[PDB]
Amino acid sequence: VTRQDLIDFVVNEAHLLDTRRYEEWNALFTDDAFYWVPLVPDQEDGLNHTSHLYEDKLLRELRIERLKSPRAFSQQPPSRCHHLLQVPVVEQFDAEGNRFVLRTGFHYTESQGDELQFYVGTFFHHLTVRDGALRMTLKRVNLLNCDAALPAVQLFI
Amino acid sequence: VTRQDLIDFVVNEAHLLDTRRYEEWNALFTDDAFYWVPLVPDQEDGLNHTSHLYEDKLLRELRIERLKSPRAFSQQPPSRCHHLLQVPVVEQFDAEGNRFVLRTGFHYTESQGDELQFYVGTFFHHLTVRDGALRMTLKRVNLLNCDAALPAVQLFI
Amino acid sequence: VTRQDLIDFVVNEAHLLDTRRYEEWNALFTDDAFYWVPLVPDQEDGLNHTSHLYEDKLLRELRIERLKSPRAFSQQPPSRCHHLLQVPVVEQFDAEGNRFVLRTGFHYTESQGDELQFYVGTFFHHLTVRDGALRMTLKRVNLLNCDAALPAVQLFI
Amino acid sequence: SYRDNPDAIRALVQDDRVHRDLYTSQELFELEQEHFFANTWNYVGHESQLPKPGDWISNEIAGRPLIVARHSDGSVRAMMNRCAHKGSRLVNGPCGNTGKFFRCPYHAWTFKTDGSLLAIPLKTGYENTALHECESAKGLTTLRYVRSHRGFIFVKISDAGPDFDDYFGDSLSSIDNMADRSPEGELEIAGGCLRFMHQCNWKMFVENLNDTMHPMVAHESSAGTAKRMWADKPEDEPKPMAVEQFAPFMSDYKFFEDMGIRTYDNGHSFTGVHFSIHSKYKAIPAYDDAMKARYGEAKTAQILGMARHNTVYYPNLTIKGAIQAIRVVKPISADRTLIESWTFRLKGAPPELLQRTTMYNRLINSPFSVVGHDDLQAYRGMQAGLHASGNEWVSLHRNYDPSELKGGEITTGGTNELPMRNQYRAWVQRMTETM
Amino acid sequence: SYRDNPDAIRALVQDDRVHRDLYTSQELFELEQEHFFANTWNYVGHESQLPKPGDWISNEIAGRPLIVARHSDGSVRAMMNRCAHKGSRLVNGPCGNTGKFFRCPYHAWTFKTDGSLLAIPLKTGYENTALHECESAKGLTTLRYVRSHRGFIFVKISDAGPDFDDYFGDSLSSIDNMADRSPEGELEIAGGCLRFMHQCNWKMFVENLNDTMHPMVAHESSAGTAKRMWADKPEDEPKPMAVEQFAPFMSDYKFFEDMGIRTYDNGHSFTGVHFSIHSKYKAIPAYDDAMKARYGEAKTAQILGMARHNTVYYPNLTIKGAIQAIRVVKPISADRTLIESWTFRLKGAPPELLQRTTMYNRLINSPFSVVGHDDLQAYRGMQAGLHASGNEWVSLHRNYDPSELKGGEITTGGTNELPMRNQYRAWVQRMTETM
Amino acid sequence: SYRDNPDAIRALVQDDRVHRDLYTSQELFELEQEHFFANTWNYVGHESQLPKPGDWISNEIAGRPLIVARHSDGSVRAMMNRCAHKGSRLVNGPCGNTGKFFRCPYHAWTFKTDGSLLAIPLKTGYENTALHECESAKGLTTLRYVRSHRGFIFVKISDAGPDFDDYFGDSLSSIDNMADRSPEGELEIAGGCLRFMHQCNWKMFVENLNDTMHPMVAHESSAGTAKRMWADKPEDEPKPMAVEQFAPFMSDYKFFEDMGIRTYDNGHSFTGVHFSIHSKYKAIPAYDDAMKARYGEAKTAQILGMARHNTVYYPNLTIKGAIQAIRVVKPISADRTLIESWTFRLKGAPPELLQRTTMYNRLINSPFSVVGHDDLQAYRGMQAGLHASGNEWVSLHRNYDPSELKGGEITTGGTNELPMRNQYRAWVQRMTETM
Ligand SMILES: O=C(O)Cc1c[nH]c2ccccc12
Ligand SMILES: O=C(O)Cc1c[nH]c2ccccc12
Ligand SMILES: O=C(O)Cc1c[nH]c2ccccc12
Ligand code: FES
Ligand code: FES
Ligand code: FES
Ligand SMILES: [Fe+3]
Ligand SMILES: [Fe+3]
Ligand SMILES: [Fe+3]
Repeated sequence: VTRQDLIDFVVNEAHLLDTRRYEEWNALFTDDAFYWVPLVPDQEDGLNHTSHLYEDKLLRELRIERLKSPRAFSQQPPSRCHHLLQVPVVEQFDAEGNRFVLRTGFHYTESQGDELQFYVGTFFHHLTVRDGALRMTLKRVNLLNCDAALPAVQLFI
Repeated sequence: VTRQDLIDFVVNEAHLLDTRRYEEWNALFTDDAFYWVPLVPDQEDGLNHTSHLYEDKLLRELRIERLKSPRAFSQQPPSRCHHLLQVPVVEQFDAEGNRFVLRTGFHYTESQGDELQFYVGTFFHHLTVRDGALRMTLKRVNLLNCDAALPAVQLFI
Repeated sequence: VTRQDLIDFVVNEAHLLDTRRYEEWNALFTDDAFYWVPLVPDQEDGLNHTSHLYEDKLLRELRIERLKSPRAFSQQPPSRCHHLLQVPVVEQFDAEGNRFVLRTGFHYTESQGDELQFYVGTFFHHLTVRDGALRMTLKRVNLLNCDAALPAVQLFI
Repeated sequence: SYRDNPDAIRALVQDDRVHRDLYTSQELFELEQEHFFANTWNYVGHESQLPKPGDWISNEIAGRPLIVARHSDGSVRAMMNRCAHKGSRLVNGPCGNTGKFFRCPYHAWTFKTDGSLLAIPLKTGYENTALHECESAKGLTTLRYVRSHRGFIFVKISDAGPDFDDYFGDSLSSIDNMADRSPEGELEIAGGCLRFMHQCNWKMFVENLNDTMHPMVAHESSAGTAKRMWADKPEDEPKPMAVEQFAPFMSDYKFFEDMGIRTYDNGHSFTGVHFSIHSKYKAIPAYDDAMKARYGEAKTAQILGMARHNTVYYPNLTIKGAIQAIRVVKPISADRTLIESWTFRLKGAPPELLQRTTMYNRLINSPFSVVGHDDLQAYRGMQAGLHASGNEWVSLHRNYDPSELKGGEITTGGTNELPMRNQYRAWVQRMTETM
Repeated sequence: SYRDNPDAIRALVQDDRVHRDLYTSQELFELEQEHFFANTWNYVGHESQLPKPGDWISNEIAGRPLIVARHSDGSVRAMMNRCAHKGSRLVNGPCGNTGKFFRCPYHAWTFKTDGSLLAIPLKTGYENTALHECESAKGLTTLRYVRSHRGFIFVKISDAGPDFDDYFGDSLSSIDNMADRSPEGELEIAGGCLRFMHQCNWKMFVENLNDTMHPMVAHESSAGTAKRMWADKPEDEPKPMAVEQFAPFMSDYKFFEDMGIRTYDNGHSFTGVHFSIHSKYKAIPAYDDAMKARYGEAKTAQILGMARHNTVYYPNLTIKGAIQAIRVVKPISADRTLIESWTFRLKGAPPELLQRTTMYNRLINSPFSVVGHDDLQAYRGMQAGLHASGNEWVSLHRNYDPSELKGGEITTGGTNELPMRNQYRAWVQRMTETM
Repeated sequence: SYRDNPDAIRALVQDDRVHRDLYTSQELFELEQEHFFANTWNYVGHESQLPKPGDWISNEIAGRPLIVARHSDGSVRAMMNRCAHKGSRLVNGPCGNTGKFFRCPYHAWTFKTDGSLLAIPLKTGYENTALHECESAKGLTTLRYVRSHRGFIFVKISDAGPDFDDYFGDSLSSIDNMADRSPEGELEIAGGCLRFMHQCNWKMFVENLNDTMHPMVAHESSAGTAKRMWADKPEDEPKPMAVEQFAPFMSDYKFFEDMGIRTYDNGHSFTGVHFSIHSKYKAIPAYDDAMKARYGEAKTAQILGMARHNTVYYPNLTIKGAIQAIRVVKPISADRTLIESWTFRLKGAPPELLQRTTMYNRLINSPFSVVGHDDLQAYRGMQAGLHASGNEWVSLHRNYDPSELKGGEITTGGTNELPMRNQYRAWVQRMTETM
């Protein structure tokens, strides 16, 4: 409804990801929404081209549920993540058309044991209003070094 | 009095730390305030559990005064620090109760000679009003990798 | 005219630098403006002291034009850059005097191939109004480790 | 202390077990880079990556930078990425096109696309010298072991070892199937490349490919989770392709035992001789119609009934038949390896084939993949644990029988540990042949 | 060039001086990891960290990963964190509980808590093989040198060297005092662990423990600052515990000289035989009342009158008596070391004891501590400066006398440099015993 | 395998070509640090950096830390930055002022500014010991090869090799010109220092200095771009100093050939005997007036007409005459080097000279400079490409003639590759002298 509401939505989503509240984070998506991590710059779509992550509801639920398992050997000890965000910028704002697009620079840090890695890039958020609640229809994560060699990334960015 | 005043307070405190104006920075605390760096996540208190830093007025004064000594061998050449902050978020705002709580993501960089290190985490600020001036009653610094192996950290975070 | 315009100007300049729109970025400068990167902390001026970069219009045009050459051997493959900015702070605001000073903390990342480097520091922006458009008269880039040993930096910070 | 010490090289491998130094010793890694990887055929690329004349790609094999280029006559040539003057690289980047000649970016020496010298600027300075007697007069150093099969390019740095035909034997049929699933009989590179850095020796990754005992244990938290998540739904509802590709990992031991394994000489082996984990994968009618129109009923049935699980071309290539995806091993150090996963488009096929291939590639081979996380955790655990003392060996006794020492094409059950033993026999031979 | 060169190992140590290679040479560090740390008793943990059956902790000693676990019979066992199949770790993390058996996360081999083999999945594949003859049939490799004193667990990897009793002699009394300051006579681990990474060899940190000439010079900018800050205050006002713990560092030479030192065999030595820097530390009446009720008058006075400054158990443990804090040395490389500081809770004591212990630990051992900053700066300066040429020795001549070569328990003044000489004599012996 | 192998050291250099191991081998780098840089004179600083008594600077030469200080009598002394007690550094930082004595920050040993011992605290602990017989009694280890020419300070760690006068010969004239361009005949350090890390061996940087073949090829994208950007403007408009300094890089071949080159013994050589790229550089009337007032017409004309391009003092110093800028080479590893660029102020000259010098330094030597980017890319390409097999040599055949083997002062054309050959002959000699 207001721009500040969209900024708060993005900030609160990052905060929810930071405090391991995955069940609440996944509820912000629409049923047919996608969580997309492109593999190449200016990628056209996630259907005919490979990506790092192109998750629908089922795959997101699978990833969230695997973290609670006592046999997730790669998650012993569990990893921790931190998001540092630039202030979101509202690119398009269609109040009548029910389409909002936001661009946000991010620095993401992931640490496990005595190991730490960081990444930088941009979030593109597509938001709509369902029954008076703001909800995502697509979350695209553009990495600066998407096509470079990467180590294992075990948490949601 | 206003939220923007608290945001400006946090930003200006970081700026004061960055410019090496320690005498002005230490004056923002209350006489019984604490500068706390927990050692483990979700630490209960700094009394019955070890911490990286739990400083009252005397210890802060000692640390500030040691920096002016000509025999602080570990500070030759002097170190430099930089703070990069996400916009502060006001969680609790008790105008009548005189108690404010702020949460701020941070990226902190410290460099000496040809060596440089960085850390990420969250600041929790407890603020009150004394004689019309905003003053701190507790500064808690949550590090992402608090329980990991760390090198020497020689300045205020 | 308004502060938020100045914050938007700084943010948009960083965005223009991020998306390789050098021709539009160079048009924001005044004809006699300077792009200054000091070499020592609290450097007095860029005339009688060495600096990393002290570019007028001609040198900026030369650097921008060299990137389009098919024989820029050091730019194969091309490098990519990302800016993460703290919210700008307006120090001096002379509406009648036509001179504005802004201070912004920054984290800058540059990646080429499988190599990546990052720097932190402060931007000082001097802005004025020419024919109703905000334009820069000096862009000073204070690096935290300006006097330390550095590798090659091939893009605009 | 293995240098110039071949018997101590042989002593690290026994009939049914190996030593830990094969996974940790850095001096052994350097000796490999000097000896083993220079004496075997290694995948460097595909012909569809350099279609036009003058097109080139750059690769790195056994510590050597290589240019693989398309000469003006349409052939494929391989040369050292090293100028004849003072050693500077001629081409910077992964791929490109130089037109008619290479030009050094240091002093602008020029060479032909096949590597021969073309011109030296200011030649008047070399009249009374001895440049024309040295090897800098011949131009770039070339490789005369370059071969292509259905577009796949293999090179061999040195002249020691069996030739391409005897090196690969009859395993090439796998590649043929990968190429016979296209109505035009051609493959092209499309969909991008996934690059994954493992903090483990390359050997462990090469072993994980034909290990049927691991998936039900290590991959339980993900494959079992998916199986339980679907188990509930009506048996009539269509299975999402994610669940379709994830479910076979949690099969019982009899399934993998009956899948089968075949091994060739020189460490090449494939899994799934008769029926595999890619056997159901739904069905596409348009693709079947196209293949029927091109080949006929019998040939189409024969081709689509060949569903090998995965094939290993030692020491760096692995491929899948019905998925059209390959993986390449890029050793970096004793405890650092790089894995590259490519995908192919079949010429003339409907887009659903490529969509399925990209889905599988993202799900399995991405650095963000949970299956990759579990396998990498297993590799890291092995690398960390192999430093303990006491028991200093790695067991390869499963389904072992000395009659396998005769070699040749051997077919056996799915849980046999024969491929590892054959791999290490070949590795010992390839090191010791040139010491 | 020290490998298989024991005489050149002995040549780096003289009667009253040492060579610089003991602090810089990486090959010497590797030889130590193979020889020295495998021939001495090392602190791996406390019994209160694994109270219940099946409870385990994981440690890293001399380049070996170890599991220290509580067997079902209540004893403590030590084994290699390395599966018998192919080497993968069994447990990931610092501590945990496995119930009744260990299960490998690669192929689900299973072993008992004492390390013996329990079950191999799909055993039918090993009938006609030779698995049962090798050492993989026994299970995990175990350590039969595990001992406990008042809860402290010590291990020794190899079988060369004196046994626990003769190795430690009468220094164990220090530990006893640390345990006798509790009404229940028991310690537990509480308060967390501080981990500090030093860019210096572990040897310098081990020497700084019994060096009484350093504190008034290196620690001047902080301890002297505190002393001057508390100056001009009324003599009746209570001292903050920070000032109480900081003031003794800036004492005169006579204080430290009279404070005293005792040394044992095998590099074990404690400082402060008569009094110490922990002597005043105010007084708590409730704790004294409890100790009076449990022990009496004479025993309580004797226990609380024992105020050793700090004790060194070579090569990796140091403890404090009246503060209840220990430090462990974890060598990483020639120029990288990790120091871990733990704290104990005395059972049945008021919380003030633990509060004081945690305050001292934060003030002295934290990476944010100024005293640690100064000591680390001294270590880094020594590490950087020991690369200069010319004078290639380090002097240990202070208070040296040849009559100390008879060994045994020796008591002397506080500024003596005897402990370092004894440490290096023991280090030479432990190196050369297994050459 | 070069240690104690002088013949294999000689075998890597031939008359007109060199081996690749001179640029990659790490063991060769360590042997150099032990032998080569200890047997040649190296630039450690200028006298204007330490004008007052007690002023010191700290440097790092051949893996040794050094203190260069001004004694109380006004002379310049050099000592090891290593305390005589246990090796800790005495001074931390790049420069400073110690007053009358050095005081160790570990145990407060004290030494005189010339390095001799002054006082040991609590000396009463050394009466019956052997401290006074060892080398710790003399104090810091000193260097007796310290020499100064027009303020430049050169040191030589060891006693093997020719002395300063015979080592440098007549190349010192270059320095004299750099100092004769000041009305007072004095230089001072001003403007700051630029530090640039190159991921290449130092040898490549040292070779790029006298290579006239490269600038019109590698530096084309920048110098040619500037030339084309200016080409258009009226010939009467003043050229910006950026274009003035950039244009000469894109000259034809005859210009560089006629520019000229002179070489001395021991690898010292300068470029531009007749004219140079700094020849035009506009003109300043006030500076000429002052020089005329100080020297006269003839002497000023002779001094200002001497415009050498750049001079190389082997193995780590290069200078420019008419620009008043120097560069120092700081090797770090086989593939890591640090380059420092300083500027000088001429005493009594107008500020325009220093403004021009700082502009040139920023334009050419900064890590943000495009010319530096191109040169570093060439170095990195050479370092990466010298690992290819086959041709394992680097050609130095350009303008080669055996009559150059007589040595001495040799003058020749600008494109001759003689300086590199002389450099490598001197390098071979300096290695093999101490084998
Ligand atoms: O090809 C794959 O999807 C992964 C994989 C490698 N080795 C395997 C053995 C059994 C089952 C799956 C795999
Ligand atoms: O135990 C301490 O608090 C630190 C310390 C280590 N060595 C010392 C020698 C003398 C005085 C204090 C210490
Ligand atoms: O002196 C300079 O500005 C750079 C430089 C190094 N070597 C050269 C050879 C020819 C021309 C310029 C240079
Ligand atoms: S290195 Fe290629 S032309 Fe000189
Ligand atoms: S490595 Fe443990 S079961 Fe195979
Ligand atoms: S190391 Fe210098 S006084 Fe001891
Ligand atoms: Fe696997
Ligand atoms: Fe100390
Ligand atoms: Fe150059």
